[PDB]
Formats: sequence, C-alpha cells, structure tokens
Amino acid sequence: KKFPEGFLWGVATASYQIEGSPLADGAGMSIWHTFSHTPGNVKNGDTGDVACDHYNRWKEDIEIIEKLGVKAYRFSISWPRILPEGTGRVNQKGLDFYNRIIDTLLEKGITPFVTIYHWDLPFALQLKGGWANREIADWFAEYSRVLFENFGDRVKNWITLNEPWVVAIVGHLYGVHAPGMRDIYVAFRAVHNLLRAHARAVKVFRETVKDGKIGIVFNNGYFEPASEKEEDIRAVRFMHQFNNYPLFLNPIYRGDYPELVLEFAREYLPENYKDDMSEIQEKIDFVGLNYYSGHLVKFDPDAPAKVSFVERDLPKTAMGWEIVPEGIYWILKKVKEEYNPPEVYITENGAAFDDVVSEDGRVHDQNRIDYLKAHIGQAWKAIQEGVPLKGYFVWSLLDNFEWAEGYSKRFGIVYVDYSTQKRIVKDSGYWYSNVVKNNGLED
Ligand SMILES: OC[C@H]1ONC[C@@H](O)[C@@H]1O
Repeated sequence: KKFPEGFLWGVATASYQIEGSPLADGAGMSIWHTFSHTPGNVKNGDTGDVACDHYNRWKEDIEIIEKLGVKAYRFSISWPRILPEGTGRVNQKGLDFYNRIIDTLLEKGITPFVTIYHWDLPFALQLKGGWANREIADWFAEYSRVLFENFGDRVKNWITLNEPWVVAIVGHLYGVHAPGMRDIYVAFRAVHNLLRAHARAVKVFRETVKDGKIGIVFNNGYFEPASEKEEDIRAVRFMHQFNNYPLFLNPIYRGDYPELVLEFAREYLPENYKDDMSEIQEKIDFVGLNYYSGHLVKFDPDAPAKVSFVERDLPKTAMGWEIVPEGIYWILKKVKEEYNPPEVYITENGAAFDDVVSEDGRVHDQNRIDYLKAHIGQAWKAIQEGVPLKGYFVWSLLDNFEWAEGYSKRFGIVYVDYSTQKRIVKDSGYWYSNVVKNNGLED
C-alpha cells in the first residue's frame, strides 16, 4: 500500500506535554500550570513541571526524528513563553527557543507544522475570562500575528487551534481540563469565541505570510448506533455533529452551527451569535483530523444530552478506548462528503499501551504496531477513493504528560524513562521509520 508522491509522514507533540520548565526564561504561567498545581485535578498530582525535559533536550529529540527519517514534525508553541501576560510584551527568549527548533528542523529537511494553541493559555488571560471573553479574538489575533511575523519566513504550515471541542467542553463544561469550569453557558461561549479567534488569526495570516497555508485541528470519534432504532441513529447524528468536525466546520463552510447542535444548545449560545458568522467563514487551507477510537451510542432519555455510551468488548487501549480502525476511513470520507475541504491531514493517530522495557533493552509494542498499521491502511483506502489526504501524524513522538491522566498513559513511539530522561525507540518507532522510508505499508 503505497502513498502519493510527496505524502507527509509526521510525528506530533504539544508544548506543555513535553517541554517542562514552564517558568523558565521569563515565561508567564499557563492555565495548565495552575490547574495541575491544584490538588485533585491530575492523576497522582502529576504536573508539566519537568515532563520530557524537551525544553533542554530538544536537539536530541529532533535528532531522533531525523534518524527515523520522519518528514514532518507537528509541535505547538506555548503562548505564555512568547507573551508572558498574554498580550503586550514579547519575550525574546521564548522566540529563541522555538527559532532554534525551527532552524534545526529545516537544516535536517523536516517540515515544521506549528500548532498555535494547544491548550496552554496564559494564566493572565484566564484572569480576564479566557475563552469566555469575546476579547480573546483580539488577544489571539495579536499572539498569532507575533508568531507569523517572527516565524512565518520559515514555517509555512500553521494550525490555529488543537481540538477546540475539548478546550470548550472538557475545559469549561466537564471541568476535567484547565481552566476546570462546569458551566454550559460558558462552554458554548467558549466554542463561539474559539471560532471567532480562529478566524481573526486566519485573516491576519493572509496579511502576514503571503506564501503559507493555515488550518485547524479537530478531535473525532467514530460513532455507531446501539440498534437499528430511529432514535439511536439520531443519537449518532447528534454525536457526530457535536463531538466531531461539524461543530466547527459548519460555521466555517456554511455560516451556522449544525442543526442538532442548535436543537440542544441554542439557549447557551450568545444571543446575537449569527452576527459573527460571516467573519467565521474566513477561508482555510486545510482541515486536520485527529482520530483515536469508536463508540457505541444509544439514545438515553436520562442522559444530559439524551445520549449514553454503551460498552463493547472490542480490543481497547490503556485509555479504555475501543480500537476501531475503520473509523479513520469513515471520518475521512465523511469530511469530503460534507465540506469537501481542499486538503486534509490526519494530524494525530496513536495509542496508549502499558509499555515495558524488556530485559533485551527494547520495547516490544506489537499492540501499537498493529494499531498504527491498521489505521494507516484505512487512511490509504480513503486516498484511493479520492480524499485529498496530504499527510499523517503519529501521536506522539514521545511518551508525555497525558493531561488529567498525567504520565500514566504512554502514547509515544519513543519511550521516555522519566527517572533518567532516557529515550528508547520502541518497536513501533522502528516500524514507522520503515513505512516512512517506503512511503507506505509492505502488506
Ligand atoms: O489523548 C491523546 C491526545 O489527544 N489530542 C490532544 C493531545 O494533547 C492528547 O495527548
């Protein structure tokens, strides 16, 4: 199964998950700093204080990417390293950190994909309401503009937001991610502001980087119905419209939220939200889709949104996520069918397994090889049926801080021994390196 000429094989990380040294060199606090330093928020009190120490070990890590012959690296920039107070003052040492990474990658022929926002909002902006405040569209545009002015001569591939559904709903409704709120009205104003801020950033990108491309990344699940009942099929319709790309792409491409999202959430959205839609339709260059698992879904009259998940005894990862490789083909087809974006990337796909270093000094993660191979094959399929998939990114290069799970979930194709900071390329890493070299699968 060979991929198109020029297909980008990548690996992906995020600033707070790997860097450590959150307050180094004049950096401002982030909301993940204050959230993880609040007892009870993160499994066994884990924080991003040290993480993978990538803040110091960045050169070695890139050298690993090079040695694996991986062609593209998706990483994110810590907003508070660049603007410690969120707006105003620019921190040169913050710029220098990412300049060195950028220059290094280009020297080695690796393509940088920069995620502008992967969840580490400056604490100083959270004090002014964060994603709840309409003014964040201005704050975000200013931050984006600084990035473009400083890095846009070298970085040509940009992503505004990582998984804005998670940012809004997990952060502001479920309260399990920073800033840790549980208010459905705040959560939907966050959804809306994330859109407005994304669109402002695209608009300034067009004034600042006349040769680049910019897009946005969404999380997606593969939802199937529990039965053939009408109501279960509809529960699936709502879950795709709410949890997957349509919550955002329907505004971007059609100028309104999806119909089942409005049925559920119109009372929570700002009163004149439609006034912002023509601006939200700012043209984007690509869609990034993240994908991990599938979910059986059932109408449920008692559930908060009239939907419950139902367990299936399929193979699961350490996260307890059902392994459903056909979901990545489905989401790929669906996105072309619904919005026909000109380019698509799988910006994250991967798995967490309970990896051990064997006596042989190796990490035999056949379970992860099997997971990757299966999904890469289904992505291959989608390409054969005309989906303009331009790239595929494994989450993650490294084992890292898995948010509220802390270090207990390992997604890397490279093992990190946190006691020593030693990297050990896993079997899956060697395997993936062979698929990049061959531009696809042997089977
Ligand atoms: O849960 C796995 C990944 O999902 N997408 C966002 C990442 O930061 C996260 O680690």
